[PDB]
Amino acid sequence: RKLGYAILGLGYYATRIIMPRFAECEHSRLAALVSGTPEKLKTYGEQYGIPETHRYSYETFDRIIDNPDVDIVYVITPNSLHRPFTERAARAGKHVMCEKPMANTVADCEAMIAACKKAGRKLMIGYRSRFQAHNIEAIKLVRDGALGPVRTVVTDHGFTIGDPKQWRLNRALAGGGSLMDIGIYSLNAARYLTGEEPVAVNAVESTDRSDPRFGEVEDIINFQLLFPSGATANCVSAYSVNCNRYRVSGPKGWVEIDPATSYQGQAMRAQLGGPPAPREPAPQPKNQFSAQLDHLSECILTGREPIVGGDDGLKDLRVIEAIYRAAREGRTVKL
Amino acid sequence: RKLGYAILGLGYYATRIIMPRFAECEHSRLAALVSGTPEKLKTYGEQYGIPETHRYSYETFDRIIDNPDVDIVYVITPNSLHRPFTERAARAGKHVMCEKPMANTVADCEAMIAACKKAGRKLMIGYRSRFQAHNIEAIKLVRDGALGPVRTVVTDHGFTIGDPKQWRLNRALAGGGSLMDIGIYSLNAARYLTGEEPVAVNAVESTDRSDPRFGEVEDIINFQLLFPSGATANCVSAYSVNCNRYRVSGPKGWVEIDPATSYQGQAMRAQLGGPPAPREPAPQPKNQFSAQLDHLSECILTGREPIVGGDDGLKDLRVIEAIYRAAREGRTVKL
Ligand SMILES: NC(=O)C1=CN([C@@H]2O[C@H](COP(=O)(O)OP(=O)(O)OC[C@H]3O[C@@H](n4cnc5c(N)ncnc54)[C@H](OP(=O)(O)O)[C@@H]3O)[C@@H](O)[C@H]2O)C=CC1
Ligand SMILES: NC(=O)C1=CN([C@@H]2O[C@H](COP(=O)(O)OP(=O)(O)OC[C@H]3O[C@@H](n4cnc5c(N)ncnc54)[C@H](OP(=O)(O)O)[C@@H]3O)[C@@H](O)[C@H]2O)C=CC1
Ligand SMILES: OC[C@H]1O[C@@H](O)[C@H](O)[C@@H](O)[C@@H]1O
Ligand SMILES: OC[C@H]1O[C@@H](O)[C@H](O)[C@@H](O)[C@@H]1O
Ligand SMILES: OC[C@H]1O[C@@H](O)[C@H](O)[C@@H](O)[C@@H]1O
Repeated sequence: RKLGYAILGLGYYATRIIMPRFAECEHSRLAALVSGTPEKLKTYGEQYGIPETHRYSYETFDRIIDNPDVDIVYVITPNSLHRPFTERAARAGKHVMCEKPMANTVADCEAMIAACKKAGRKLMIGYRSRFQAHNIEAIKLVRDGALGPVRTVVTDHGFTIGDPKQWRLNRALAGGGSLMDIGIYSLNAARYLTGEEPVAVNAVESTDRSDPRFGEVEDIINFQLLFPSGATANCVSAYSVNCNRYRVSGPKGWVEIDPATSYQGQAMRAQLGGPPAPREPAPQPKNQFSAQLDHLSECILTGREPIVGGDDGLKDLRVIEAIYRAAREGRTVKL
Repeated sequence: RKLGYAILGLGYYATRIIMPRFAECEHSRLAALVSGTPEKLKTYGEQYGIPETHRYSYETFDRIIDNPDVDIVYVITPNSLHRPFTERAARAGKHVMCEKPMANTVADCEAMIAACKKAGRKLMIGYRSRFQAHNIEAIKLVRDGALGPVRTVVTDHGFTIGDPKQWRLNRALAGGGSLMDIGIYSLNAARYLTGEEPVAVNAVESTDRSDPRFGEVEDIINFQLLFPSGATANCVSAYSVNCNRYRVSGPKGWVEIDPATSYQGQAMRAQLGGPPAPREPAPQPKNQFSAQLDHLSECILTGREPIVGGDDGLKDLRVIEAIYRAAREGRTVKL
């Protein structure tokens, strides 16, 4: 049994990364395309064998309610559009995969969750790293007690963003700067490595407003998290440096991945009672993208809840709001 | 042409690390011993060929003023004793090398600086990393513009401390916990990699007071620094995990060392234009310890100021006070 995906928003991630990876799925198939660019519907419709009956504009998208080949809509648009397309998908009776960050605000996340609940449909956020072999290995090491209690998580995510005109640098479409786009990986990792939710947050922002990229959103916003167990995290979020890594440490040792949450190329090193050494993770059945797609499908087929549901996305936005507030107010924000 | 060192406080660092390294010095020699343990004066005096005329107790130390073979006193005691022995050394007409952290407080550092200034004698703090090959190379890459402007410094220093009864875990002798002893390397590195002084500080403390080690001083205190250029630093200080590293990053690339500030074994990796790759630093004539020793001697011989004078030690204590305050008050402390 394969559930049918409609891919909505035929941009870079949709077309270069996600759509080719239906090849390795076991419970998912590409069934429909939704785009605001007619030429893309032609181009990708022809490449992927999607008939014209299964091609939608944003104007005709609500008609997808009458298409039984579509079980799931995967929303891969700028951040500010996640909420309205998720709600429309839910009202069309479809389950929803929504890219990160879930939405611009806590309230918007709550609205999305309510819409999917009202529709009796599932909602999953695209945290692909939870399906990635090295990340799974790190999480398991922590849970097995190989490090002892988690004491520190040090995680850096950033890239040198380019074109100042792109939607990521536009507040109305992005909802925020580096934290919304790439820093969220540092936050999400601190949460899944500790398995906890933070109770206190510090942050410092640094943005050169004379830079043509940064008239509207932030460049650097680094943050600290404290967790109930006493675990701590130091996190970097940046649009002016390249980094992608984390190290989690406890009294018995530590494990790190660098790059950690990239599309490929993960490398893990660990220090666990002996010397620091490369560590190969247990093999996964398929790549993180196909695994992410199949997870939602399998949840629907078995009546289970996604491991990264709307609530996970909401929990991130809750902390993101606190990070922005901590930097704005120059004080520790309690959660 | 060698200046005479009196080593004061014949503990681990003095006897196992420093004293053997006079061997590679070009302008420094071991001339005297000062100790509160008679057996050590005998043991090390005989081992290093130091005559009884050049052996002092803490009670007879002030007599060192009449010993023309002694040019410099190197104070290698618990932190709370740095100030009185430095002042006594200064009043005995000797130049002073003092171990980090300089003293317990800003006020104590100011007193030490004033005592050496009054005596017309030089004061240097034992920041050996400034003479270590990989560290010099990282500073050079930054200075030469290899990274572009510094945007982030991420640095972690910690070790799993053991015996609860040792002076480092006693507030009266240590002046504080991990930040005084090992976290100061994170701070000092953030300062010499940026070449700047911080203007804002955040901090989070995490200490289990039920742990036998941590009845009096702190375990983890992580901190954030903002610098005037816009550069940022995320720093870890810990007594319950092992770490020793930094990465400094700018728009053009980054460079890291892990271990960064160990006695030996430094390894550098850099990302400059292409994938991260190993980098061998420019070679140094002498190891970091001998180089540190000779630096003070050479400054005295040439009438120049140490690159790590008392004001460097003071600048660290100023930030350390801010870090402790930021963690206590849960707010960004301005400097
Ligand atoms: N999990 C991951 O690893 C990644 C997740 N993402 C997430 O995917 C989403 C899209 O990112 P990416 O694909 O990089 O962005 P792109 O700009 O490359 O594609 C965005 C697409 O959204 C559609 N769109 C609809 N309305 C607008 C609008 N007003 N302005 C611009 N585009 C619009 C367009 O598709 P059409 O022309 O068909 O309308 C556009 O091509 C973001 O939420 C991002 O966070 C991105 C990269 C990686
Ligand atoms: N730069 C570096 O890499 C390092 C710097 N250090 C610094 O060196 C100093 C000492 O560290 P370490 O050598 O590890 O400490 P140790 O405990 O090994 O040596 C401390 C010595 O100081 C003397 N001393 C004087 N008064 C006291 C006292 N009241 N209680 C205990 N000892 C006393 C003793 O020597 P005696 O018996 O001769 O009186 C004792 O052996 C500290 O300031 C530390 O920060 C330490 C390690 C590395
Ligand atoms: O892996 C890095 C990628 O992560 C994505 O979630 C971000 O949206 C992209 O901007 C980034 O390039
Ligand atoms: O990191 C190596 C050493 O650095 C010193 O400055 C600290 O005092 C020691 O406690 C530590 O072992
Ligand atoms: O790491 C730098 C060091 O490498 C050593 O192998 C060389 O002998 C030293 O001359 C040099 O300073």
